[PDB]
Amino acid sequence: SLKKGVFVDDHLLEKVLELNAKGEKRLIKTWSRRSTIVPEMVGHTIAVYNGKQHVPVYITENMVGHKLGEFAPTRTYR
Amino acid sequence: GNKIHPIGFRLGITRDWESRWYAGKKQYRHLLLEDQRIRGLLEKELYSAGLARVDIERAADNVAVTVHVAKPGVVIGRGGERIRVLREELAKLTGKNVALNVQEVQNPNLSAPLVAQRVAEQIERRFAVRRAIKQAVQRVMESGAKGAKVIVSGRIGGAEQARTEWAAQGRVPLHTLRANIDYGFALARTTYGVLGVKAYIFLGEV
Amino acid sequence: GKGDRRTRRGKIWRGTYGKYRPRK
Amino acid sequence: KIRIKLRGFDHKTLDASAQKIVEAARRSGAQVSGPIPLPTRVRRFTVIRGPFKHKDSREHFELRTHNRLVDIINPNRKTIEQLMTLDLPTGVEIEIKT
Amino acid sequence: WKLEGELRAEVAANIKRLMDIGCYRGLRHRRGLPVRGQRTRTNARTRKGPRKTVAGKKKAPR
Amino acid sequence: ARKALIEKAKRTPKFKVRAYTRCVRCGRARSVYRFFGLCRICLRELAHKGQLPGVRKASW
Amino acid sequence: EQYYGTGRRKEAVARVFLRPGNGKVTVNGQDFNEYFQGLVRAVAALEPLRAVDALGRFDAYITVRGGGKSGQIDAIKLGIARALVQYNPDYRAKLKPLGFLTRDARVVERKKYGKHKARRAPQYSKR
Amino acid sequence: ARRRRAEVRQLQPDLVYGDVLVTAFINKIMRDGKKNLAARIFYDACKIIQEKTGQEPLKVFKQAVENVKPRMEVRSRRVGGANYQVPMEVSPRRQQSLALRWLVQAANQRPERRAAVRIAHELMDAAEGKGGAVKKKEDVERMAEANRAYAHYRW
RNA sequence: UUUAAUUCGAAGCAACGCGAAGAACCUUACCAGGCCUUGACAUGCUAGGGAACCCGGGUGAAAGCCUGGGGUGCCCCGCGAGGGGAGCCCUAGCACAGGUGCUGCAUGGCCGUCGUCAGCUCGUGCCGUGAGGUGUUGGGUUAAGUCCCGCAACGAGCGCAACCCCCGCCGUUAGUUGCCAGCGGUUCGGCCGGGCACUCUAACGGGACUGCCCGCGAAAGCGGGAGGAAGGAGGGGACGACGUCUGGUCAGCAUGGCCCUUACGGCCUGGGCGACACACGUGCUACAAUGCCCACUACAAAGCGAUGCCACCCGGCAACGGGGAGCUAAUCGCAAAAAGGUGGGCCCAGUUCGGAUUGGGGUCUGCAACCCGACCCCUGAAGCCGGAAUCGCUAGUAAUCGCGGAUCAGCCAUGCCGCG
Ligand SMILES: [Mg+2]
Ligand SMILES: [Mg+2]
Ligand SMILES: [Mg+2]
Ligand SMILES: [Mg+2]
Ligand SMILES: [Mg+2]
Ligand SMILES: [Mg+2]
Ligand SMILES: [Mg+2]
Ligand SMILES: [Mg+2]
Ligand SMILES: [Mg+2]
Ligand SMILES: [Mg+2]
Ligand SMILES: [Mg+2]
Ligand SMILES: [Mg+2]
Repeated sequence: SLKKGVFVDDHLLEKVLELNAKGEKRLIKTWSRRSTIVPEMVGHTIAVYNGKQHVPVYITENMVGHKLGEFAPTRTYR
Repeated sequence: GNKIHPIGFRLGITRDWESRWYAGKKQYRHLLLEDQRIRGLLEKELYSAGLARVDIERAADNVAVTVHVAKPGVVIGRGGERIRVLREELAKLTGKNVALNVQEVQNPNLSAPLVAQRVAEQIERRFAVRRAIKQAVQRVMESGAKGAKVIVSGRIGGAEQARTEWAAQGRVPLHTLRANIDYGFALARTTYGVLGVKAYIFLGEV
Repeated sequence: GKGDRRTRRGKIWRGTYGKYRPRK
Repeated sequence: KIRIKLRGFDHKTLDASAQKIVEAARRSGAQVSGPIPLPTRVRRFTVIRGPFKHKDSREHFELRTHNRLVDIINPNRKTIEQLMTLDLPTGVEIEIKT
Repeated sequence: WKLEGELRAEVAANIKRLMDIGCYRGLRHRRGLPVRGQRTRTNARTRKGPRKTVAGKKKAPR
Repeated sequence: ARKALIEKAKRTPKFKVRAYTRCVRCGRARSVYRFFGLCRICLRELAHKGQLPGVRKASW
Repeated sequence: EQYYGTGRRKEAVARVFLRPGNGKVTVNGQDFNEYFQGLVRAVAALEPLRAVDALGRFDAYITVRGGGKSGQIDAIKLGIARALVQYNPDYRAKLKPLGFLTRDARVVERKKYGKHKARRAPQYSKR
Repeated sequence: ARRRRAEVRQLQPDLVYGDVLVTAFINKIMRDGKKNLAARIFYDACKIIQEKTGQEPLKVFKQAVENVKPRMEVRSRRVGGANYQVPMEVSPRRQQSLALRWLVQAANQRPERRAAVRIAHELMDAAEGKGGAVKKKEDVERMAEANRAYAHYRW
């Protein structure tokens, strides 16, 4: 856990934040598993790469402190 | 997997470093690197000269390189044009100014590296190995060695089955640490791959 | 023992310092 | 009053320099605190003999940095003259403090 | 502070909360395995019971 | 992947972390001693020739 | 006035000075039983004094460095014998029948590669 | 081993009673080279032999040791198919060694919680001809005798 | 087994904490997807431009693709127009590079291993039709084909041993940053004078040889004794015969041959090598009272460090953070050594044993700790000494206790190599 900054990537932050100049679609492919989920980004379906494919994760207030990777298993069945 | 490097085994005792400089932790890295691009360049350019050693001293961050050759004629040139470029080549590749001295290997038949190189060169040119070997050892001993050994690795005569033809005369007391066993190792690159050649010359005690 | 971080010995062992092995 | 510190990998040629830089310094008429042997720092390198597979069997190397101390305790100009000009170093490093 | 039962309560809640949209950490809990990055190929016997020896393997016959 | 990896090791890039030791004759990336700039094979090979100045078989 | 023995044992070095007196004994400026406090074996230090009667007849100023108390104890046992054989050579025909003038070459043996610690070999399996 | 008889280690005498036999026993009490603890355990224990009798610990000690030494033991010897536990003499040295080890081994089976008491009482019991050390020793002569039939292989 | 991938190799001893002395990205050889092609790298030829260099603009996850600018030192026609010019850099074309793709029965080099076992040979002589034998079968003795005796053999070589390093006793040289015995002074720590004596440091030497004594023996040797710090090879290293194993390694490197050429080459972002129903090897921590906790108090050695070791303050329960000396380091630092000793607490309990697992809240490294880092601070699993079996060790050894290092930003090190 970081603690000065919240290490979210800007290519993600911008495609997100320009998008709340009056709310739009969601064809928002990203690769930055690395990036923390940010307040009010609730509503954006994000397509987080898992090594193979981009897996659309529906975002929500109960999950803000969590990185985006956390909701995209990289490995299949255990 | 055995027999340690008869040079490595001596070093402090009996046989000396091929590079004698000092450098601290911050420096060794870079001078060693130089040493190596130095030896490497001279190793191929002075092939025809039959070079045995490339000793390297280093003082007021300035570099003297003694090249112990059998054929100073070849490193020099007619009136020294070749050694000109050689002194300039080193300088090109080192950002520095490098003394390059020659030194005739007095008897090349007691230079393990040369004896080894000669046999390797002979093999590269389709000579019979067993004979080449046996002769090399006669040459060494004739030149007053107390003992000599020569070993050609494998794929002699081009065979599928790799081998190892050895041949020796006199004492070669490898365990004896006061001995002064020069050791030498050249490749034969061939149509059929590599053979390695080891020569051991035993020269005397204490 | 040495596996209890919250003690002298498990701190020594782990090579660390805290409330249970203070830096001098 | 002048400290000259000598480092070297070869202890035979370190000692040979220390003695030299003293022989000449007493000959300038300076009093010299005889070459003092400071402890050796040793650098081990422990290396697997084989290129591939053989984690037991392995070979130890060391790089022993030797050290010698020399004080010339009351120094002339004639004394500075010999040193900052009349040298003999091959694989030895001297450095000068005051 | 709280404390027996009104603590148990809190823990479970945290974990069930972790099923959410399902973090990796949230599977794992569902799946019985360890959470904190641990090796499952050899251990994890605390988070699985003792050993369920479902086996069968030797070599090639002829 | 080797010749171009001994090359990409020399260029020094985004993020200081991505740089790594890499032996100076061998391209080897593992067991390179930072004092010599050499792989543990490289270092043995040279050590024995008396081309690492100062370096000796140790024994105690 | 002052008699000396150097005592060594197992990386311990004992500078030992013998004077005559009441019987007192100092190790690094501390009383002998404050320094060696609670170590059943400490008394062994003075065993060469008892070997010539002469226990209380001496005062000893001892400095000790390196090792651990028990090596230091042993080193002191050697200093003390060396010291007093110094000032009376005949304290030797009756001091050598016991080991007191021997050094004790026994030293930690070197850790060896492939072993876990000099001899203790790695566990071997086969299967 | 194969070449020679092997030299028996001369132990340094005891610092109190001056007995080599006490340092043996101490060396059996000793665990992980913690000899201080050991000798500290043996001496406490000697003081417990005071508090619970006006006898010298050394005398009583030496008496326990004498009652735990065995006379004979079954020593395993092999025919070549089935195996016979054969009865035979015990060396002086072996006796001492067996005696001290059992003593210690026996003492630590005991239910009291401090070691020094365990070693004292077990010493007391053994000098009184009956501890757990003495059963071991008895068991061992009752293992010979139970096998006196095979005493014609005495190796 | 699984997976998109869980790169690859090692396979009884002699594969399995092994290559790996450091996998989040890098590494990295694998997977996915996005990109590049005379190429990330080399040697050289042709040609319009450009010819060093350096800066932002779009589009991107990044590579990349597209972009627009600052702006020619140099050889030289020269007082200039203008104009030759070599480095050097981009565009296209030509040769070529690149391949951790295959083969360790095509190889070199290096290594393992039998085995530090006591062997393996040769020259001449002699024996035998010959392969071959003797020598080197025998008796004694040794750690040893070590030595003695004997003998159709007399010698020699590779091995053994010795010559090399460490440790143990002492001497000479040297006296600072190391030491402090006797002084003198003193803000106590050798702090100042002094001094190098002792300790050290480290370089050169001496010293052990069955030399001396007793016994046995034909001898070599053996048993014992004395002296000596040390004996009977003083204790450890380094050191590995002729050969064996179609041993290991084409993935360290080199290398013959085979194969790939807008891809089997090259760049990136992300994933993976960390998967888990199982099985095995090596370890660590344990099950406790010879113990456990807390306080206090000691006694090491070998290493490491000037973009690093960090004293000492302060804040913080703390990881750590702010300050901030000293140290090119026998100077200053990492550094607390732990077990030990002294106090006190626990009172036989799944416990004040044990610290797994899990929840939270913090710290630090780094572009970034979701997969996957370590550390700190507030749940308490199994485990009551382990079946068949099986390992290590003969003395400062085992056992136990800590310390340091390489790699390394950090670290999954409980590993390794060392130190006591
Ligand atoms: Mg606990
Ligand atoms: Mg191992
Ligand atoms: Mg790195
Ligand atoms: Mg140890
Ligand atoms: Mg193994
Ligand atoms: Mg392969
Ligand atoms: Mg092979
Ligand atoms: Mg293979
Ligand atoms: Mg094979
Ligand atoms: Mg792995
Ligand atoms: Mg239970
Ligand atoms: Mg219990």
